[PDB]
Amino acid sequence: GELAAIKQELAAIKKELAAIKWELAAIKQG
Amino acid sequence: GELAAIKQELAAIKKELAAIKWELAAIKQG
Amino acid sequence: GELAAIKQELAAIKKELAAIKWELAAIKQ
Amino acid sequence: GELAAIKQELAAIKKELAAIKWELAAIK
Repeated sequence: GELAAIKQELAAIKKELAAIKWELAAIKQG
Repeated sequence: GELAAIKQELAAIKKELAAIKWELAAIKQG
Repeated sequence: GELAAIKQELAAIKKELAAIKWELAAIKQ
Repeated sequence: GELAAIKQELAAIKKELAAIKWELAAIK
């Protein structure tokens, strides 16, 4: 319920973190 | 105490991250 | 558990976000 | 054991943020 929504936010946070890592890798590269 | 509070905190953290991500994408373009 | 422990992690996360905010301002600076 | 699991997920997110913060500071 609320627990399932928490898991959805946790997963969405991980997606943003990965996005950030990929932006940083591009920045370092160029 | 409540799972809804944690959920809300996580949603706010996810938005923060999204903003960081966008800011970094902008840096990547310079 | 626990609730108290979850609160501390959240607080720690928020502070790292603030440090990141700091670094981003400096890069723009 | 959901609370403990959430706590652990948060700790890992915390550590990733610190690593991102260190990388950021290294930019240029």
